[PDB]
Amino acid sequence: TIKVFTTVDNINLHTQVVDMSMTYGQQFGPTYLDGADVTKIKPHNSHEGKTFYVLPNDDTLRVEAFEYYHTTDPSFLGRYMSALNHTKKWKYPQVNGLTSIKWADNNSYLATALLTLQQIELKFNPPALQDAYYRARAGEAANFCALILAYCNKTVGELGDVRETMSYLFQHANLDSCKRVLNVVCKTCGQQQTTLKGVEAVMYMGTLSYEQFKKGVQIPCTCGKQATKYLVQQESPFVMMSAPPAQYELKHGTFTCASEYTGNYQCGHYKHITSKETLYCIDGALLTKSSEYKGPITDVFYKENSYTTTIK
Ligand SMILES: C=CC(=O)Nc1ccc(C)c(C(=O)N[C@H](C)c2cccc3ccccc23)c1
Ligand SMILES: [Cl-]
Ligand SMILES: [Cl-]
Ligand SMILES: [Cl-]
Ligand SMILES: [Zn+2]
Ligand SMILES: [Zn+2]
Ligand SMILES: [Zn+2]
Ligand SMILES: [Zn+2]
Repeated sequence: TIKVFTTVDNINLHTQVVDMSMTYGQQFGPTYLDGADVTKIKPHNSHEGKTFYVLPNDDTLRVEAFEYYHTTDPSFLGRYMSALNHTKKWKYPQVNGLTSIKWADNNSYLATALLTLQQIELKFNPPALQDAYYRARAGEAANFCALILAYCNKTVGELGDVRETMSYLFQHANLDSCKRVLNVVCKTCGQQQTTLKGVEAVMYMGTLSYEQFKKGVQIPCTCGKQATKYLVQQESPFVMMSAPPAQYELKHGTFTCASEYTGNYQCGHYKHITSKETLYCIDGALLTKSSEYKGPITDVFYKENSYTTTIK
């Protein structure tokens, strides 16, 4: 018998005395060591005193798991640990003062999301995500990346979309203050305002231009005609404008950052463009700069606080 610490959150630790003859599994159920599944493994001497994640198997641990992760999904832990087993081997170089990810395991979308998250104002509701976000920002992003995979229901190597990933993370964030008022104007039906809150207040799919959204865009009306959707009022610290990739000109100082996407649906490559004193293009570990940019953009992020249109 050695003694170990079991946990679900790596905050509340529980002392166990484990049989050196019995597997971890026989004694605790599914058991992980820094991401690596050790259910079917017996305890080695150098395991003495270390901390293992266990699957919750009593009320105390289920409550601590919900309080840390904001999920009761029993697969969540195993998916988090399977992802961490890879993300702990990725490299996280600082590029232009941001934690990036050196390319591995089709991670371009995760690196682009990670870089974006360091440039917009967001508070995560699950303490697991908030703690890992602070650690990632200071250069240790392995846990954060594994949690992004677990929360998005994605595995390492799976092809991912930055807009879809940001959408899932925003659903785990405090965006309640965020408010969007839209006006739709049709010839026949007339004018209808609607108010959106939370995630739907900060995301739009259909144009990259925040300015064009303010001037209005042409959308189908239930009557059958085209109509004009325009932005009446925005209350959020940022907005995310997305569209199917298309050649687009990015101007220094007119946006926060953007997702570049090159190639076919699903199996292309993301890079990240950020507006500093000049335009930086972050491609995992690679960095280029230029004063101008035109290329295939699918997401553009902008700063906001309070906007009210000058349209009656
Ligand atoms: C829901 C299923 C799904 O697999 N989604 C998903 C997963 C992973 C990726 C990389 C993408 C994706 O290719 N995203 C880019 C940005 C994209 C977005 C929209 C329209 C597009 C049209 C042409 C080309 C790219 C287009 C989508
Ligand atoms: Cl715990
Ligand atoms: Cl929740
Ligand atoms: Cl949540
Ligand atoms: Zn406990
Ligand atoms: Zn929650
Ligand atoms: Zn891997
Ligand atoms: Zn109508």
